Amino acid sequence: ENLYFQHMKHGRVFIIKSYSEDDIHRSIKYNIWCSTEHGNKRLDAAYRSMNGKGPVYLLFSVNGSGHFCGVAEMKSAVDYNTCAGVWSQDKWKGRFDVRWIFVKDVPNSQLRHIRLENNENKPVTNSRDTQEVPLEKAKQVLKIIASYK
Ligand SMILES: CNc1ncnc2c1ncn2[C@@H]1O[C@H](CO)[C@@H](O)[C@H]1O
Repeated sequence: ENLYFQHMKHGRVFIIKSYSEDDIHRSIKYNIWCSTEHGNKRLDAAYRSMNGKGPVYLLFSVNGSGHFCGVAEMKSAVDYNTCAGVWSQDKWKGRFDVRWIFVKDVPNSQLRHIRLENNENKPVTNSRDTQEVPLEKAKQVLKIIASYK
């Protein structure tokens, strides 16, 4: 058995959706990310209120890909004023640090039975960018990702 996540009360987990595989590769390479304005604000608020007493995890998936592609931890607050045009499209304003934990493809079939009570009970696999995941469901997703071979 694996009881590691048991007793973790302090943790917040978000879905990250990307239209670009290039941005995923760049994120892995340089340990940085950027979301939408409203996505950034959501993530920044979670990171800042965590106050270092627990992790903010990010579950990454490319739109239309059929799989999640990995997990990173948010590792800084959002800097809203940074170099433009670093990503595939020039829509993004700002940057924050991340540390990647899993770089592995996990099919949606492996995760589609976990549903989110805060998103109308929809499969976690039908989430939008910066959808937050309740902690108990997040623990379930993490364990499946970690154990997928
Ligand atoms: C660098 N960051 C990013 N790169 C590519 N696509 C992103 C992104 N952040 C969000 N998205 C996607 O683009 C949409 C916003 O235009 C979001 O709902 C996501 O699906």
